[PDB]
Amino acid sequence: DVVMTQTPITLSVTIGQPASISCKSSQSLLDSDGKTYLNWLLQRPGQSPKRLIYLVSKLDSRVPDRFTGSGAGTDFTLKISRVEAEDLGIYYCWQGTHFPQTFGGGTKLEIKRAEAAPTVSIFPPSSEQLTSGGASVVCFLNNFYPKDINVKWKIDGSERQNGVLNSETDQDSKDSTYSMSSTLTLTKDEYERHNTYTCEATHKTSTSPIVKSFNRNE
Amino acid sequence: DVQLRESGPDLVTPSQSLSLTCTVTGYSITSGYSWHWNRQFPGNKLEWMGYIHYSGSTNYNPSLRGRISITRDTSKNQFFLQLNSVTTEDTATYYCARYGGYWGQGTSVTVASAATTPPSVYPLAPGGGATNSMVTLGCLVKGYFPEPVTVTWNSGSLSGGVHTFPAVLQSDLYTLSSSVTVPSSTWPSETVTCNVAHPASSTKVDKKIVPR
Ligand SMILES: Nc1ccc(S(=O)(=O)Nc2nccs2)cc1
Ligand SMILES: [Ca+2]
Repeated sequence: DVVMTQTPITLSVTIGQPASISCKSSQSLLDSDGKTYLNWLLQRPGQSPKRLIYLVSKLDSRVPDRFTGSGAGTDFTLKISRVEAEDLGIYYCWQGTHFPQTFGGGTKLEIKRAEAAPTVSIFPPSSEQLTSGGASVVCFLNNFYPKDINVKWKIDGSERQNGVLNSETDQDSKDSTYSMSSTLTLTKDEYERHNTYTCEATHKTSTSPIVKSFNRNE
Repeated sequence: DVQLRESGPDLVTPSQSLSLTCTVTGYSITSGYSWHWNRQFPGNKLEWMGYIHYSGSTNYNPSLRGRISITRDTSKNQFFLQLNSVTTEDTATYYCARYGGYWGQGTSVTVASAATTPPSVYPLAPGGGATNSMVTLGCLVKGYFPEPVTVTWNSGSLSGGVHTFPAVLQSDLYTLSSSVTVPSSTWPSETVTCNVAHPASSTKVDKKIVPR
């Protein structure tokens, strides 16, 4: 297969600013018929791929002219003159000159917005769950930016590395924030041996960890 | 006005065959173009699998042995994927497609020997207090298989301040959570309920979130 390598791999851009993405092929994309079968596609979160550009620089008629493609041979570029909210997603290049057609691995465009502090909530395991022999402590960290966040759990003052599962949402279309859930799962008997459970978030919106906690005694 | 629509199973067992259907409308598959199956793996990478040409000939990616075939029913204007001997590596979103920028909505396929299993639904209610004008409640949905589950809150009348998180694997089954944020003036004085639907097991669970 013809390798298609995209750069950069992720990109954060402010609405109204330009962006550029590069695609490099392991060999020339010129077909013997003289055309160069290189396309660019966008996939918005939870949707299908959409075609932006075909034959290197032709604009799909459903797509606005803020998108332009250039290049030749093995080197190709997509440019966005001016980024809009709707341009959030993953961009892919594609070649259909050589068999089998190949796609590049994708470039993720995120919308840069103002820093936003997470709203952090902590929840004790339900009694229902405890009857299964298991216990899950749940921590929500909602509507924050930038995405990078470190969440640490403590039990009676000590960091608990294992038993933690995290899930992140994709960037929100209305306010451009991210949210995350972190879950500490223990056995009921382990859960019932300790008093203080804490979720601590490190995030650039505070100079200390953002902390929520509860005590099993109540 | 070309549209493409994939359909077929959510879940296939390892070693079995996967069969999907693409129903094409607004254009006849015998009148031109090649008609393709592609797939997207977790991690977002895309592979072309094969096509059926309008003449009826077929071409397949070398990477899929002879374990892929594509056929068609020109009377119903449908073409079909069959992938045999499937493995965990074939777990993916499958898209039918045509040149000119036309893709189906995609259909997700998991390949596992794990059994369909209905969810437990646990309520998330806060410990012993804070002042603030908004409160966050949630639901924990645990130990179901396969994807998807739907979560709504009070039958959907609460949609505004909701976050439902992508499911994660946990002991070979899925666990997700959802949170909802409402005015403290309304809870606990009014009921908030999470409604959970797991279609694979034909289950709906309502869980009321009760204080303490
Ligand atoms: N299999 C497949 C691969 C890419 C595409 S396209 O949406 O980029 N549209 C195209 N138009 C021309 C060539 S590709 C469609 C189907
Ligand atoms: Ca060729």
